[PDB]
Amino acid sequence: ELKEELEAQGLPIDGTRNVLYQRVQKARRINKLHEGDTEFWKRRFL
Amino acid sequence: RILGIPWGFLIGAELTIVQSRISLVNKIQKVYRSQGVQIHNRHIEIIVR
DNA sequence: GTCCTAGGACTGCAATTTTAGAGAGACGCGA
DNA sequence: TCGCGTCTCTCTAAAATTGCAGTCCCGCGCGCCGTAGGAC
RNA sequence: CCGGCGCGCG
Repeated sequence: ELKEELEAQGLPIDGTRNVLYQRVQKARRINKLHEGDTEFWKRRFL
Repeated sequence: RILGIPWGFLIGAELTIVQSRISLVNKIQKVYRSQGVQIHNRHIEIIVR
């Protein structure tokens, strides 16, 4: 499930084989409202 | 959920506090009346307020 | 002889102590 | 040639105890005992 | 004229 690691970076190339491994191992280098309507509420109160 | 802008909070707080004061005085008065103690409601209402 | 002398009881509350929830990188097995 | 649950941690969200902090009537009277330790 | 311990009174 190592392809899930790609979402943590910008996905540079990758895809075929060993590119994902080299990139995952080299990525460590960089590290309606009614508001205000008193009349409606007065009607609802009754 | 029924009332929004402060009528939700104002009326809710008013209803809760009004009910609390009635029961708080009643419970204290009932305890003292059971022992024959006679205290005016004014003194308890000062504390409950 | 002594003369300087160096283990209650209740409540309140933040602080561990887990329990749990998800979860992923590298992977041994596998399609 | 990769794909698949998944081995081995892994880091934190969410209760679950848990070790302090705080407090626990008022006002009077009397007595005793401190003030210790050590090289002279 | 300082504090502890003990015993009391209302």
